[PDB]
Amino acid sequence: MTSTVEFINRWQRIALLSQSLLELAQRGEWDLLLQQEVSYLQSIETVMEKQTPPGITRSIQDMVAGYIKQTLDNEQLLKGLLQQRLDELSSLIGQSTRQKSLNNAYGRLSGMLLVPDAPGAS
Repeated sequence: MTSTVEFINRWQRIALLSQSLLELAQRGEWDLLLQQEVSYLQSIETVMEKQTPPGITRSIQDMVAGYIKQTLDNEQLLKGLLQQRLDELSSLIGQSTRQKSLNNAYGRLSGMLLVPDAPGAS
């Protein structure tokens, strides 16, 4: 499950960075957001465009989805503070990539197991 550890480490990368950027933004350390900007955009797109691993458990599903939900809400408070727009900093695809991609991805993980077919929720 080395690819699954790497996958959880993908969503740890986004979760941890967005948490940092939340706290720092509230502290007025906007410079640190602008220095982490390209690092964060790099991270989030590397994660989205990287394939789902086979060896997932129920535990892994809830921790990954827990980190998706976490980074969505932290960075959403950021999005609202900055300009209210779902995409900010510099750009991903020029439009709200994050909302469409990570919320659909949440639904796919919750429905089948992160494949573009079955969306689900409890």
